[PDB]
Amino acid sequence: KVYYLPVTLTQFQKDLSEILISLHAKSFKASIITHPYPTLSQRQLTYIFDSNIRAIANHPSLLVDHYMPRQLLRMEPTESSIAGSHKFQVLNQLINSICFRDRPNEVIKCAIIAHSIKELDLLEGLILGKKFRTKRLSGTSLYNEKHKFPNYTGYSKDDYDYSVKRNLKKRKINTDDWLFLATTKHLKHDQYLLANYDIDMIISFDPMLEVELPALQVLRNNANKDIPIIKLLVQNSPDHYLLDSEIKNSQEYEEIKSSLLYFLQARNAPVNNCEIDYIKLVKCCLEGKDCNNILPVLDLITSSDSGFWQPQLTKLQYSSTELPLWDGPLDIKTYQTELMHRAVIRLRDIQDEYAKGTVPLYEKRLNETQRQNQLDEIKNSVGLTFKKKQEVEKSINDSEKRLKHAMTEST
Amino acid sequence: FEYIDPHPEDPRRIYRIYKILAENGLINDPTLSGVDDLGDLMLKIPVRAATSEEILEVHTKEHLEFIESTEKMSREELLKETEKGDSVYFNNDSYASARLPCGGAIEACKAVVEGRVKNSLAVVRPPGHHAEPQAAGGFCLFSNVAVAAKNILKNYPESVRRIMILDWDIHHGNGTQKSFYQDDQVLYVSLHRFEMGKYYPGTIQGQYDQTGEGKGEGFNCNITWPVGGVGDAEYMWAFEQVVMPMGREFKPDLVIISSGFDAADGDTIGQCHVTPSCYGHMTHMLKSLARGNLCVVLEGGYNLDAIARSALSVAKVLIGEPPDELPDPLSDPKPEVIEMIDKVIRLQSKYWNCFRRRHANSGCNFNEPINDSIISKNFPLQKAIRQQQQHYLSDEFNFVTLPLVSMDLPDNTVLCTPNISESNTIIIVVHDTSDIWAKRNVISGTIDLSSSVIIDNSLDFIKWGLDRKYGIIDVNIPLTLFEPDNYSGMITSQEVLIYLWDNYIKYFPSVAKIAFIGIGDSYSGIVHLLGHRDTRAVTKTVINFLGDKQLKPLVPLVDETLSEWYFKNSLIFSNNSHQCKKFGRVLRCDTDLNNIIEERFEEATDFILDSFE
Amino acid sequence: RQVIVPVCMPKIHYSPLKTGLCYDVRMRYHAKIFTSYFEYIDPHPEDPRRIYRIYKILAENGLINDPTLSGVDDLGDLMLKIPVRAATSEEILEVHTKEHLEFIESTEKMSREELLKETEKGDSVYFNNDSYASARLPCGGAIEACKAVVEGRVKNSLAVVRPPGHHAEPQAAGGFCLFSNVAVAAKNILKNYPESVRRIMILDWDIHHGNGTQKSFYQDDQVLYVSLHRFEMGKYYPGTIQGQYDQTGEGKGEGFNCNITWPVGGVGDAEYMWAFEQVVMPMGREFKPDLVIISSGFDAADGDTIGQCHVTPSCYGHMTHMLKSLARGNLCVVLEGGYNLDAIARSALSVAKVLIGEPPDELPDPLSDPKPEVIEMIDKVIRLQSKYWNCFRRRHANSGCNFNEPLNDSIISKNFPLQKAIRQQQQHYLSDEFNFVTLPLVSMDLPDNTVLCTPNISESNTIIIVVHDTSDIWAKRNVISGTIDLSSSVIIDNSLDFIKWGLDRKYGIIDVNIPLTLFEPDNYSGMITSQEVLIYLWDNYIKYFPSVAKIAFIGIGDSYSGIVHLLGHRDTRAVTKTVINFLGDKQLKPLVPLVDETLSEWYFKNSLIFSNNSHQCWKKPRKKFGRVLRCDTDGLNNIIEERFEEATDFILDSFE
Amino acid sequence: SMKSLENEVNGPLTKFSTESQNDFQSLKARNKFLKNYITL
Ligand SMILES: [Zn+2]
Ligand SMILES: [Zn+2]
Repeated sequence: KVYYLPVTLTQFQKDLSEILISLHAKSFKASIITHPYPTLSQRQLTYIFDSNIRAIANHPSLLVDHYMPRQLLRMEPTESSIAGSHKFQVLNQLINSICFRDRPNEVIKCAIIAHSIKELDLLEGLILGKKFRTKRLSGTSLYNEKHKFPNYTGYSKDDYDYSVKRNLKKRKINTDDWLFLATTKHLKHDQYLLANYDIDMIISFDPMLEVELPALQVLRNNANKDIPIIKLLVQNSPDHYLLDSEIKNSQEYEEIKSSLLYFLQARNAPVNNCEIDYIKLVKCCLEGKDCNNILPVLDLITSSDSGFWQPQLTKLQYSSTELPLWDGPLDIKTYQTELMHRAVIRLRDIQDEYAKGTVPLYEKRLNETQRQNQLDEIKNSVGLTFKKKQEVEKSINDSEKRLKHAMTEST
Repeated sequence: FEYIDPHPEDPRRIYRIYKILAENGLINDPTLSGVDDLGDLMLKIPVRAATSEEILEVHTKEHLEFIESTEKMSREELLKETEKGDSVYFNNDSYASARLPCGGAIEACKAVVEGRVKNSLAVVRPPGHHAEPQAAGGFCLFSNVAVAAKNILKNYPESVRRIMILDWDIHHGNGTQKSFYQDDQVLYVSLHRFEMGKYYPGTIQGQYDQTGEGKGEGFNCNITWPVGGVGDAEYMWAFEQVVMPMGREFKPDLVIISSGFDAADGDTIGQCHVTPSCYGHMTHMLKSLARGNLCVVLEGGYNLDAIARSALSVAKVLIGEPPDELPDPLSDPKPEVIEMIDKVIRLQSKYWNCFRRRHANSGCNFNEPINDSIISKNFPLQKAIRQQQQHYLSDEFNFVTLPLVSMDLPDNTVLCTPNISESNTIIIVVHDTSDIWAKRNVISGTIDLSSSVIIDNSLDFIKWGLDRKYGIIDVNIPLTLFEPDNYSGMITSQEVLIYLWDNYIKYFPSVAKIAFIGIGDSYSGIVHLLGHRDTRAVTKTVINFLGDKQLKPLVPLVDETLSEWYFKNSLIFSNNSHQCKKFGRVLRCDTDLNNIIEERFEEATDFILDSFE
Repeated sequence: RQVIVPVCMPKIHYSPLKTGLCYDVRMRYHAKIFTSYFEYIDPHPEDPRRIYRIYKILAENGLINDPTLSGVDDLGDLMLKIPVRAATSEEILEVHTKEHLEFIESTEKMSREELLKETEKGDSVYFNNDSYASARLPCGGAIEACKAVVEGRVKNSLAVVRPPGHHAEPQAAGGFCLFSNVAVAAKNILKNYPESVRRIMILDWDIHHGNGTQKSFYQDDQVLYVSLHRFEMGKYYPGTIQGQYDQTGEGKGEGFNCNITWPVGGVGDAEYMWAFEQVVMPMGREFKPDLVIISSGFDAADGDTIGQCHVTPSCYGHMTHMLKSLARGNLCVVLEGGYNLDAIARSALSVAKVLIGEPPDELPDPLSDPKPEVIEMIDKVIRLQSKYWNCFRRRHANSGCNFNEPLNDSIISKNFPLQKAIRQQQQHYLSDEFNFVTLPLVSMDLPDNTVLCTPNISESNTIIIVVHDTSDIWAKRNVISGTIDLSSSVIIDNSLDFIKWGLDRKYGIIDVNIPLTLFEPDNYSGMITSQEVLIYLWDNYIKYFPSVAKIAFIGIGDSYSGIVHLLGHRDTRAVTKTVINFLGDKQLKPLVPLVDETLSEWYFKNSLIFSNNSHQCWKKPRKKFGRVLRCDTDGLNNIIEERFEEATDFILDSFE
Repeated sequence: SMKSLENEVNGPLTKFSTESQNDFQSLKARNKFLKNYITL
């Protein structure tokens, strides 16, 4: 059972992919139509292109080619970490829904597969404090807890030792659902890595699992029911081309070029898939039905023309800066230096963008407060004049009474 | 034009608070609009409204569709839904301003918990402490603090797992209790008047004996002031004896004060005398409770100057000044507060551990019911005394019991001699159960049987009354029985005495020369039979052994010579160390309970024999 | 644009200021003169190596800006250095006699052997040639500290200052004290400022009784003295009558003096928490002081081999937090005691953290349920305090003086029986659903329902015996005033769970009750009665039963002597197998063997006794009592409902 | 959006140092922080 989930990018992800398009556009259009300064081939240029665009596809802080110091990484709140990409938002929402379900004693299992290592480290950093009996099947774990999986002499000369049967009545036990963490490198190196554990679903991070792997095949063969496999799936991705060529029922360079053309032609593809419930979906895949809650559209519509080849950013309120397209050759020092200070001037744009949008709300609050003060001052004066009317009524009626008596004596 | 009497939930209270805080050198914002540069002592936290995802966590779909539909209604539809609900009001301008409270609380709590700030004060209206999860109520639209707590508990399951929430608003926090009556990771405590229907809202979930349900049992505490009019020392004693020890017991990760200043001094709705210094001291202790994790939100408050001074003092202690001194320490609170506090400590000791072995409770285990069945090991003691005394008077003089049809009472509650209708001369004794003279083991709460000095003082009159061949009518009243807790010995004494005079004394063929003997504070029931009826044709005199109890005023209802005859025909012995016309001839005794009984048994029985002649 | 409120200064007084600090390198020269090598393996009852450790550890956590540990001015942003001055003679003379000053003026210029004679001569003190000015420096420095407090230059003051000054008398010196420290400073502020300070409360948590300052204000009202110490009337230092809990001031100083005395060494934190939240906060609020002063001594901390208590520094934090809450904010802390350096370092760290303003951390354990001697101690305190103070009245319901001369015993012939009642009700509901036979017993003067017997006991194979007194009575004191309500009391059955567990497995079940005799400290004649009836029932009935095997006995409370005497004066080990007893708190039962001597070993083998955690022992029993076990709770009910499973598992282990 | 890009560049940054503790933004209100991990 293989199901799919609609993922979009975010505003930050789209801006960073526009930055990479601005850094790769001349070389990509050329391929379509310290060190010696000759650096790399065009094949290496598009390898840099699709690898860094898949790095944008998963948590856009991954564009740094510098290891995490493994100190601050376990020292960050969940909200700012999932603020980078929508993938972390839907993944965190998914595991929070699968944790807070209704349970009799249900000790169901879970497993999460990543494609590479640093993604699994970010997974472990996100899932660290969360209430789950975890076990990392990859090296260099992060604060490893020892959840291990299933498969009184008062005097001399005497022996009563009730403490052995006593301590099973005071030792409280965990009842979390079980979860494991591994990469596809381990599954492709060796097998039977997951066949030991009777897992129940593969909510995998990677979308290109090649489902009939040998350990995965014996996993499908041993269990009683079919194991649901759920991948994350970005809407218009370079991987989405190969996944749509797979979605029915050298040469890799051609596939790379056609996938990148499907990506950049559908760069500003404005349609989106939304309204996904999670609880009914996990009820479907754990309780074993055809999950119709997923959106089955799975594919978008697309010779070589011009116009989606100059990079164009998002809309900015009175900032108005350009993208210089990098028309020329490349050195890795110049690559990272141009990327660095281009991100610097981009952050200067967003800095002035936020820094200017202050004072109209300020004047709005000023006028709103003066409006409200005028409002309740009017309400106070209304209460005052209503009290004065309610106090002059009595003298009106008494004056009417003495006019009556004046009329009697008049007659 | 009800502008002279506005409803006291209006937007300007927050403006009064913000005015005072700027007026005492805290805020450097002159214009009284929300800016970011506040100064050096505080930091303005921004605020965004609550999304649907966080607000559906505790509230249902139907309530959200209801509040979403009521945004753009008509005039008359909003008026009809305003009169439909229990003390609420809707508006065209109501929906987006009901999504900002939960957001403000959530942002204050997240800035505290993430360690961007020490403690947080969030002046926010509308209130959010009465609303049930499925329906609004009582000028509450969304239950703010429950939203915030559950949002922390999901969004931070790595540094927060236990949260203690206090409510010092004089109204009971109905919906926030109902949202957590099955949870175990959240503690709720409230202080309010209860009174069963007189004060808002007055339902069964405001009563103290509700403790929780299921696995969330023992995480809910209620302190019910039975009468309004409390002052400082009531709050101080309630904090010292209840709040702080259970707080130090629970080890909270986060403390949520849901403040409502409606019980302050100078109000009209609550009518108390709470000075702001008492608030300062209670916040000082609550600051001391956990490591400092305090969010402070607002619920009540219906008088501007009082809530101004109160929030001033709370801001002063939350920023770092010590709380100021009290107006009067020699305060000595009301005793019914003390006995209900003891009643709380009983069931808290049933659930917690910090009240056993320090309030004389480790003797019995209250987790089983006080039963007469063999399922529970505990057995009440009145059954044994009346059983043994019934067996004794059954073997000696074969005394019948008088059955009480249509009254839910035990069987041998009152006793008579057989052929009591043909007994021409009846003496009706109403006695109380005796007081014992032993030592109480102050830790365990138990007494020692070896030093148990117990005397049945009431029996001896029967030993006089059997010598005169008089008819005997014995009455015992149980002092509240400790089991039902709604019991009152007074009104039930009135029940049985009125029931006896109307049901059986008016049908005896040989009824003549009735005397009356009341012992202890039971005699007030005789007062209820003597101020409300006319028995003086058949009865002759009345005797009371009051002792050190307070005096009984007999006020007649049908005549006025009832009080004069009662002044003439009564012997009421009292305490020598009591020192204090319509009371009916109270007599100060000489030596001293049983000592005045053996001292004046002779004089009472000689007066009865002379009045009977 | 229109202004409505102007800008101005924050109209506060607390915390723009700092914490005043008194420290100097001049208080580390007065030292002992070497006598014997025992001082090398002795705790050195006052060393000068204390105050520099506190100053160093205060520098160690960024609270002090001094990288070189010397008396400097640039203390930092959180603390302010107070300059230190030695006192004049007049201020010491305000509390001390002139001849004491002449004695120290003699001691400043003595010889070596005269100094040795003076060190041996006095009461637990010592001297040196550099003792005069080093005694002149503390209190005047302390006089500086409160001078920064009342005049409001700082928030609060900490004066880490040695030698201590809470044992010296105005007449003579004692206990390594030369002058007073806190009494002289209090006198100096009272004399110097009778305008801003009108009442001073002083607290002592040194584990030794602060006798000297107690004497210095024993007849005054402007000083409220409260100390905490162990008493142990003769043994522990100083062990005088002035440290007793009934010393309540004198004259117009009546109702201004309070001792708290620990009966036994070994208290922890929650004793201190209980003592403060019960007692010192209402009395401190009732006194309405203008300044509180602390004579601190960390000798009662954990890890100290003098006082041997277990006060973690978090407890000190909660202490000083509540004491900061007591006054309006003015506060000064000096130091008296201390033997182990790491404990006083951690303690000083926590008290400095709170005195800057940080909240105290949590307790290392809140579940301790302190020792009952402290509870009875605080009751005996609150009696006399309810005589003098007022806020304790009617909350603990002492109701005035109420010192009760009755509980007279003269009408004891006329009394309710109360035991036949309990046993009769018990027999009633036991026979009502179990139909137990009231087996008779001739030739003894006992009540009828003394032994109750399972119907068809002759065919029953496995018979268990339960022996019990009349079960316990829990009552309720009425909280408003005084007495006990008897009607709101409860019988606590104790055997019935064992009886039901025996009945649902189809065992023979026999019960015996032994009433207690009146006005007896021990139920010795009751023990005689139990021995009589046990020997009787073993002879008359159990020897004659055809189908009988695997007998067990269930001992409860007292009257285990019946089973012990049955084991001793006969032999029945062929048919019975295992005894059990929950003693509780009575005296133990030695077994006398008469028929054999391997019977003693057999009694040690299959037997378990369960006692209190606070029994008279454990302060290792002899084998003639037979495998007692110290449970961890109190009361018979708690240990029954605690180890009921273990005992019933042992009984099931005894059989097949 | 600006907070996300700011916290991106303040984290692990790219190759140079051109533009590039209390207050502990990094979740350090230590109360059952390390202790909520099982530490065994
Ligand atoms: Zn309210
Ligand atoms: Zn000491």
